[PDB]
Amino acid sequence: YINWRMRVTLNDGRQMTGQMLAFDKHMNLVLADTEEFRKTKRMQAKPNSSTTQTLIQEEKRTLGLTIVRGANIIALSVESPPPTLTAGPGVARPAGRGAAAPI
Amino acid sequence: AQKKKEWLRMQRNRFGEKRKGGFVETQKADMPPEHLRKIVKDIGDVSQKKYTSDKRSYLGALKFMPHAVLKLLENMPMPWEAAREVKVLYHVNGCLTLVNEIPRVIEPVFFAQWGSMWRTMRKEKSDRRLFKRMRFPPFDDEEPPLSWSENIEDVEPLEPIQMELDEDEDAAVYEWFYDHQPLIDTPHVNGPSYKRWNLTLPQMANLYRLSEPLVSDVVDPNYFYLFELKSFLTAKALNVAL
Amino acid sequence: TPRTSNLKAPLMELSGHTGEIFTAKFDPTGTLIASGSMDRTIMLWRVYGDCENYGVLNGHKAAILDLQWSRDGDILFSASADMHLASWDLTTGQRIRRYIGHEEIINAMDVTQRGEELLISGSDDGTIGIWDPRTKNAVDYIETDFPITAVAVSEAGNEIYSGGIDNDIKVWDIRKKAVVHTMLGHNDTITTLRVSPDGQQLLSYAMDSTARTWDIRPFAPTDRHIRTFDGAPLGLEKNLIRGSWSKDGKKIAVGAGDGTVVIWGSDTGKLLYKLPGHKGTVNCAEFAPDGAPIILSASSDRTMLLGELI
Amino acid sequence: TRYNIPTDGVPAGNFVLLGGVDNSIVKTATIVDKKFDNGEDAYVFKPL
Amino acid sequence: MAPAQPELKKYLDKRLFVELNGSRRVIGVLRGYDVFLNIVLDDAVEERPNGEKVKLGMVTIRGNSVVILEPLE
Amino acid sequence: DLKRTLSKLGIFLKPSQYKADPKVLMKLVCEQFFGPSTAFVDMVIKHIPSPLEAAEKKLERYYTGPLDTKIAESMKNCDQNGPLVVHVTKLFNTID
Amino acid sequence: MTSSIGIPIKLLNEAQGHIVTLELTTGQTYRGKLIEAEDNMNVQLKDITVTARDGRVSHLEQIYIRGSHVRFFIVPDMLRNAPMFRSRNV
Amino acid sequence: WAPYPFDRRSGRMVRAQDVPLIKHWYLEHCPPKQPVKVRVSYQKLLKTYVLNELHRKRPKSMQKQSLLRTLKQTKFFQQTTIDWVEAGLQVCRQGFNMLNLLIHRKNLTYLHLDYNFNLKPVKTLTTKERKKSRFGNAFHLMREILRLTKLIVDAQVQYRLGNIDAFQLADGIHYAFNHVGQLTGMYRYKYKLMHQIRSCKDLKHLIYYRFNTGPVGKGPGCGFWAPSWRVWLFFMRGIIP
Amino acid sequence: PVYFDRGFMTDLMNFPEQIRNIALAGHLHHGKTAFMDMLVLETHAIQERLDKRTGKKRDEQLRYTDVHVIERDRGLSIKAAPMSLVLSSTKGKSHLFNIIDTPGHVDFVDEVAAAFRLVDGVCLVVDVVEGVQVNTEQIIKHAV
RNA sequence: UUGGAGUAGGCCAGCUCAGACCGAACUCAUUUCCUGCCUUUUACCGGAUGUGACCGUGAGUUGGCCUGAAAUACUCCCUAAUCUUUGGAAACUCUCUGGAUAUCCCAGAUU
Repeated sequence: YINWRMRVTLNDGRQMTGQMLAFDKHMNLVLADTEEFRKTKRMQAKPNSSTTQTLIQEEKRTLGLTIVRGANIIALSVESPPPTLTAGPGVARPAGRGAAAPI
Repeated sequence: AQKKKEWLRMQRNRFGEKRKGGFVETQKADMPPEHLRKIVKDIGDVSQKKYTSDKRSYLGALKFMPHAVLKLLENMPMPWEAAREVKVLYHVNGCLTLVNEIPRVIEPVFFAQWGSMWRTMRKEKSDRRLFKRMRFPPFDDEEPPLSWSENIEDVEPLEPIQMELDEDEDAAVYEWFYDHQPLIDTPHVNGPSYKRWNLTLPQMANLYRLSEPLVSDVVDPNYFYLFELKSFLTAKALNVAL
Repeated sequence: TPRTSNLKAPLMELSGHTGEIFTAKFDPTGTLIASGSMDRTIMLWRVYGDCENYGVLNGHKAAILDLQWSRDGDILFSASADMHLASWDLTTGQRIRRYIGHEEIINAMDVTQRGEELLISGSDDGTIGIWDPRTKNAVDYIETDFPITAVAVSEAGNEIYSGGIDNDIKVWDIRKKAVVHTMLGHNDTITTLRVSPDGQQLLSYAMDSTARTWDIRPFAPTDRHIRTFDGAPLGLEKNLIRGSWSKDGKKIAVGAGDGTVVIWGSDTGKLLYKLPGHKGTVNCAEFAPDGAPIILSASSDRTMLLGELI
Repeated sequence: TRYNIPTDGVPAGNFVLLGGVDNSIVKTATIVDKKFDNGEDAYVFKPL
Repeated sequence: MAPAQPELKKYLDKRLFVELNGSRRVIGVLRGYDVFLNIVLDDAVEERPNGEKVKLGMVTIRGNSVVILEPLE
Repeated sequence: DLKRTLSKLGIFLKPSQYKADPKVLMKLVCEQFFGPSTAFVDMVIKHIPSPLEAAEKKLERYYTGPLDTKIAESMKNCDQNGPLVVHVTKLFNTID
Repeated sequence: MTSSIGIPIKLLNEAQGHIVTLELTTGQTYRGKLIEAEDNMNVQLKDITVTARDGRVSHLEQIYIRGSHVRFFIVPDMLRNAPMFRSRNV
Repeated sequence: WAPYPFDRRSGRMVRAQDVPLIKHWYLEHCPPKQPVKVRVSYQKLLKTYVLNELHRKRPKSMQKQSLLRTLKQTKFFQQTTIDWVEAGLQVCRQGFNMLNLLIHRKNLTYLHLDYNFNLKPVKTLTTKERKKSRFGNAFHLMREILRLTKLIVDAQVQYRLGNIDAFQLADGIHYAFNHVGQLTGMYRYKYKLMHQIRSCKDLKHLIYYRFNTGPVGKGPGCGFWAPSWRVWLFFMRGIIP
Repeated sequence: PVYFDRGFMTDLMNFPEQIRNIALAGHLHHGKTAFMDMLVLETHAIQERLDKRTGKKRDEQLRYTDVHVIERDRGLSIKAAPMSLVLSSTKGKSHLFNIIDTPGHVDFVDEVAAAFRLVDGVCLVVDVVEGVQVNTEQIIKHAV
């Protein structure tokens, strides 16, 4: 299941998307090109509307190559998959189709 | 139903995996030795008129006789063999008999066998009183050639030159030392084609001990200082001699 | 009007097989050529340019009698008289895998061009095997009582066009594993069933030297037989002649046993061409799928003639 | 030794092989930039 | 097999501050340790968030109880 | 017997390799017993200084300029972003 | 049998001497040059610039952290192409 | 610490002639207290080794079909397994009948070719008979090669008949291979052959001076015939084309 | 083809604290190039080409850093030959080693002297049977 | 350990590659020269320089033969007692900060 672009969910609710490079026996996962996205719920109150809208703002920070312990790892989901003809003895010669044949 | 039978038969007789070429093909086999024996006996010296069709070919096989001489003398029996059998490729007129073999040996085994020959011949020459050398040529000129069947076919041969191997000291090679192709039916060679060998440490030690009169006692390569090939080539290029 | 195409010569003779060619197919973009022949070999050529034999595929233990291309043209599909199917990779020239489960000689096969990927093999034990091109085991197989020499997949992907030595085209359904209906009318052993590119006509040449075009459409009379073209007599050998359609569905090209490939007009039944050029029987006569006037005729002269239709 | 790996840059404190420069070295040499950033002088290492 | 012992031989008999769970601080001198990070220290002074230092003397902290450590010398 | 003994220690070889010549079998056995040259790497790391810890000594011994200049600090700390200085001593002839 | 350590533990062990950022489970992340490592991920750092999620930025020297409280670790990019990642096919 | 191949425990088989049993005798320094003839034999053998090494070639053989394997593919050649002595007797009779048919086809029946391969006129020849009969170097070189082959085969046959013992057989084989110039006129039709003759004498010197040492006396008895046999095999290799 | 990555090796040039520059030095035929062959055969994938050798060249020592024709024919090193390698410590951490093989003959020892200007450490290879000889004394005296 | 991929040993024959060392061994012919011996030519002498043939070799692949094995077993590639998995968990409130700002609510932090 290595080298597949996946997103893993941490125990603190933070998501990490990237290419899974290696995994161990205790599920300690080392992944490269990691982007940590946190979906924090914020109650933004408009100046004209009295109802405050609860929006899940996603803050994304690029970390790079990160190794995470398996005790704080919760779950992961795959996002995207991964991203000798020898020459024979044949020859080609122009030719002609020969004499016309009766029906 | 006749259509199904004839279609299946046609399809098999055209696309079966035994007829890739149109005919059932086999591997060329070995005739009895008595076939060649009868042919050579029948043609004799080519003096009957029956074999007038066989004369042009026979005289034309003169061209390949040198090559037969090479193969015959190459596959000669060694002194420890009373007799040897060889595969021959023979012409069906009896014109040519080419020995179809390569005298392929294990180098430690061959080297030790010939070293034991050196020992045995020296001991016998020290033990014999008067050594009668054989006459050359062995047979008088006007004698007809010896037929195999009447003269040699059933005759028990004499004892070959072999050394009295000690049963206890030479127990590694005792049972196979003087066989024709030693260890051919063992897990010590790849098979009957006899092309790779492996020998255990006791066997290699025993073969090293038996080859003492021949094997080299030089261990240090520094023994060959200024007496190696590059030194001889340098001395040749310089018109000097070591 | 000397020459109107992209080939560097109006005729090219592709040679290099040491045995009789039985099939030859085009890449569905009209760019690559695959020919399987009785010397157990699939030779892979370019059609545009200097036309080098860029590849040879070995690995069948007996005569090769069919091959289709994939959707893109990256995986080849070879049926062979070693009772086997095989899927081949053209990125490396190696073999992906072999499909096993037939007991006698395999004559036909078909890949579903669009729909879901299935290989459809007619084999002389009396079987029509439906295979998935990822597992070597047969997904299913339909039992008949006669050898099958012809097979085509429907446009809807569930009807099977079998043709046996029992002299009639049978349309089966995969789900019920039973024959839907038989277009009878032929007198001799069926060889090729190729659906029309639009999908309403079926070409069928049999050993009686007559090539008939039939209906495919669900609304049709009792006799679905459109036309019986004649003019391509079959020779001495009882080969499995493989005809084809043009891209526009207007021209019918079938090889013949005199070395001549015969093209009729599918609309009316007029002999458009009677192109000579071969010594033995012509086994596989095909059009260019791109729509160019390129025709290919692979014959058991160990040769292929790649020519033009001006 | 058996071969050479061509690269666009060899950093400080390492071993380097330079080609196109040999015309002036006779026993030992010190290779520096054309002009320093502060316009300072240049000094040589001790002879071997 | 048996887990590897922590690399704290240079930290022996030195002033160290250990932060433990409950946001507690312990300032002391290292006296010994074990494979399971059971640290025994002498002249320990415990500090809560109020900043009050209470002397305890010889104290022991388990491996799970120990969170962070830092040498004071 | 060799298979039994080396499996008793925990060294495993393919059965074709157990029948090799004594010198090559010896090389394979010692290679799988001792392993790679990590001990030499450890010895060099522990007992031989890095360029950062030896460049000051190199400047003190074999450099004829003053040590208070910025070029001296650049040579001493082995910075990449400093100006170029290379001490060339050896000359190797090319392939031709 | 022979005990096989994880590839991620090997990448942590090979990261010694380069600056890495370790964030514990307490919300505090310290970035500094790692000076040691262990099989139980108990790492000691020397530069240790610490930032706590309550907003506390500080600097400390020679701080040792056990592997239990350590949540995430980020190492240098060069070790992304390390010799460990090559699939050995003997 | 044994020399090759005694420090190995696995290997490939070599041909029997491709084992030089005494090459290290002259590849090493000569022992002290030698006769001058033995020393110059050592030097001559070393010269042959050096000149073989200097003219080592790289012919790039790929266009070579075997004679025996191509002959096996026909209907006119079959295969069997027979005794070596039977094959030698057959080869000698075949070559004799071939030369006899050639002589009789040219209507030269006044020349008798006897069974030891000597061509002698049965009567006094005229000038035209002598002119028509003079044979060539191909006939005569083949006839003397056949004569040496006959000598070797009759040595083996005399062993197989009980007339000589095995030590006598090995001694006779060594004698025949060391006395080709005396027992044949084979040098008459190819004089470069004398090189081979010289080589055999050189080997004999070495062999004798290590054989007749100690209680071993003089005269016949030396059956160490392998190196001379090798020399004549390599001659036949070159003389075949 | 080697068993490390050249991009990884170039990136480990970028960290000059984990780099060691050493010179292998010692007497004639005491095993400097044999040591370097050990390192090379650990890193480079050239066992496949060496296992195809036959004849007397099957017994030839590789001698990767003997490349002058003098060195191949005389059988001794005459030029200080440099290499760069990636070698792994017991902790699994890879290090870039810039090593110099020096000649051991008592005449080419100036090459040794040249290498002793360039390196930070001296790995002195000494035979256990012959022990310390005159060039070992000269190299030890200089490096001390 | 698993999935899928597979398939025995010996011998025989074809084809392609290999000279660096195919060969731990070793012959012959020959072009252009130099030299020896020679009345002439063949046959020779012995160094250079190339160029051919022969006796053999290895690896890959393809077809067949022999004997077994019989959908077998084997092989291939790959990964509940202190620090990662048998949870000090769960639950809610208080206080503080921000948005709203009269409150409810929510985020974050703490008990």
